[PDB]
Amino acid sequence: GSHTSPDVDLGDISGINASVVNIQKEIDRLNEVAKNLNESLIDLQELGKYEQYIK
Amino acid sequence: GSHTSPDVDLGDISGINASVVNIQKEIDRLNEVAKNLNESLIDLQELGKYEQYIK
Amino acid sequence: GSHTSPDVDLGDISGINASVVNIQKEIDRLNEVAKNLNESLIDLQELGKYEQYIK
Repeated sequence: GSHTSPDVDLGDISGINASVVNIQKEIDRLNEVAKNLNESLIDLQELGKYEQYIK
Repeated sequence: GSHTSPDVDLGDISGINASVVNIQKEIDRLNEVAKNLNESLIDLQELGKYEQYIK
Repeated sequence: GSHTSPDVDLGDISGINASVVNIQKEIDRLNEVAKNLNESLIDLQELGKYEQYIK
């Protein structure tokens, strides 16, 4: 009875684990977002290719 | 005097909490970045709609 | 012999440190992704500027 230790909750004290996974899936949301964006950009790429063939 | 325990700093040993919030706000920075990007893409969408009406 | 404490591994219990750095470099991957996207958008910006000068 002297040197006692409290409850060491490593899985609770953190609480960021759920955040890590969330943030991960978040970027994936943007990664795909850029993909869709990139698509519209494929349009402009063609818009200035043949679409502008008229002169 | 035998089984002693050191200082268990759960809020210090981590040090990632500040990083989690930072990374979170970071994606938000990109999420909005895609939004602005998406805007320019709205342009190309119209560029090939009426803008190319000339033939 | 009474109040004993187990092995408190703060650097092991976490295991998210490697994830934090990974996610960080991940966004950077998108940040640059938006940059390249933004580029194609510079095109559409010009596509509707002089490219459409024809009427």
